[PDB]
Amino acid sequence: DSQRSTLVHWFRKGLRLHDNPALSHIFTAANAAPGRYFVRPIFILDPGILDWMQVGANRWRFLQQTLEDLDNQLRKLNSRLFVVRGKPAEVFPRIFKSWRVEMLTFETDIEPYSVTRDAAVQKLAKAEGVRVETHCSHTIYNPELVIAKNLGKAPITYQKFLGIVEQLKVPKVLGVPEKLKNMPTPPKDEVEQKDSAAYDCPTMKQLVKRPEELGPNKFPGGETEALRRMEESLKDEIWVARFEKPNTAPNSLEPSTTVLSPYLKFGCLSARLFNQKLKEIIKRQPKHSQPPVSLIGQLMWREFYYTVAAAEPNFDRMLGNVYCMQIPWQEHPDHLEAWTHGRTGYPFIDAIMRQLRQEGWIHHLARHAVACFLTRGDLWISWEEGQRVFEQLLLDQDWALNAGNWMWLSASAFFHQYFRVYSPVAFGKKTDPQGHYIRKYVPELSKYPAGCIYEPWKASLVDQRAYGCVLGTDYPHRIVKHEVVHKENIKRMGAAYKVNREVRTGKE
DNA sequence: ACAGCGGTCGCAGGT
DNA sequence: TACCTGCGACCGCTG
Ligand SMILES: Cc1cc2nc3c(=O)[nH]c(=O)nc-3n(C[C@H](O)[C@H](O)[C@H](O)COP(=O)(O)OP(=O)(O)OC[C@H]3O[C@@H](n4cnc5c(N)ncnc54)[C@H](O)[C@@H]3O)c2cc1C
Repeated sequence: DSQRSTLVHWFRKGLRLHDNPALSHIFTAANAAPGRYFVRPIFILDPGILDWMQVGANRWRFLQQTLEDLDNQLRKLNSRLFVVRGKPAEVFPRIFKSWRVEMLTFETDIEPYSVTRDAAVQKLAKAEGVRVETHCSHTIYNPELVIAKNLGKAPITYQKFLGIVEQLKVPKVLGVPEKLKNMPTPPKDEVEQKDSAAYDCPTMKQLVKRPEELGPNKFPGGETEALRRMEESLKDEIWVARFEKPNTAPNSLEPSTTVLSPYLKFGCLSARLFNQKLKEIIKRQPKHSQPPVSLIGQLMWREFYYTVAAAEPNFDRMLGNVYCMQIPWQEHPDHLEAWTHGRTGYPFIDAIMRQLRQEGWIHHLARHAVACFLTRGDLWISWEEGQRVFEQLLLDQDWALNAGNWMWLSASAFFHQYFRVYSPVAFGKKTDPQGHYIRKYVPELSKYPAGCIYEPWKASLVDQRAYGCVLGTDYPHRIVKHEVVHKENIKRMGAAYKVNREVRTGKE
């Protein structure tokens, strides 16, 4: 066994055992030749990034929990997880040599950083004689294949995208890999010999530098929770079958949607498995919704954005971004700060920004409200600033999804009906007329009657005192006047669209 | 050509 | 309940 070669699976996304072709392939190969190989399933953790402010504490905790679950599940297959601290550039040269790696597998990703990181790894592997097998299992459809089927271009409308993907085959969804047979623990490398726990899963203390930023642990990380949560969602087949996104509440105290996004983002849940389960249900339920508003339709939106994103490295910026309207957003530092911390003076907006910071998830339409307010609706601040804040706070932060939906909300791409503007006062009332959600997340306003809790500036000073919260003292004065600025911004939007039109027809 | 259709998720005021 | 209309006058696709 001093002569064994090592098979490595590199986890980045795809933090699950189920439906993981890259992982299954390694386990299958090991069991094929019994005394031949050692198996190392690894996650590479750069210990310097633990302070990167672009990752908030709630998301670190989710990753910590996820790695622990992944180690637990691997232990059942007579394996374990190896969390190797460092950067791939230095880690791979060392372990290819140390472990005598024969093969390396991972799930592909389309993000710019990942494309260049993986090309580097492929380059090293090729030069060092390591075979590399990659798999597209993060999405149901391979963006490269969609773009190729569409003659070299990513489809820019959803219905056209659907028309392409129904021409594509959907791969088989796999189970969990097989238990390893006759597999002693690998020999310690030089790092392990110095410290036996060198590759153990990180503790909370090691991942979470700022525990004071942690909120209630409403969505625990890992594949186990992912499947449990999915199964609980799929249980009411009528709800599943009749689901229409636009009719779900943004302010219900309990989520009106699945809340599978963080699990889909990390790959704790396979999108292909979830797609498969939904199809089985739709087949059973004669009365059901269809894309774009159906539950399957939502998975297809995820697929849609991954595809437009895969063709555009600047997807997360305005400048140099092929899809994006060039719009003269403004710098408004004080306003940005107030929006970021849920101190705009609009209680609905503030409640949402507060839930997001505290819990790491807010409903899609709650994201609409704050994203509209920040950009074209009210503050006239760049969607890129909003994206930055969401990136920090969201458990489900997803490069492609965040960028795509921020462009949609700001009417920069995909959505163009800018005359439709969410009211920070009116929008939430439809689903929460008593303002329970505001009372919860903005407790200072909790005694305000429903008749002015969405618009506290309507309360006289004697009323404010009776409610125990005086504006400008206990809660902020509204930063801008929606009824004025949104009308001026609609005009700004039309003006920018016109400039973009000229430029287009001008390139001809 | 260039107008007409459809477009995941607007508001306010109708009935 | 769950539509309907005016507001002003978007885009991408289609033929
Ligand atoms: C400004 C803005 C920023 C966003 N940033 C992210 C993000 O960083 N990461 C992320 O996962 N979602 C993002 N979303 C999309 C959407 O709001 C979330 O995916 C959804 O709220 C997740 O909740 P759920 O799992 O209950 O969704 P469900 O309605 O139960 O849908 C199931 C799954 O379908 C996918 N899905 C649903 N809606 C969308 C959508 N609009 N776009 C793409 N996929 C979707 C998600 O994977 C979701 O988990 C953003 C939306 C907006 C408006």
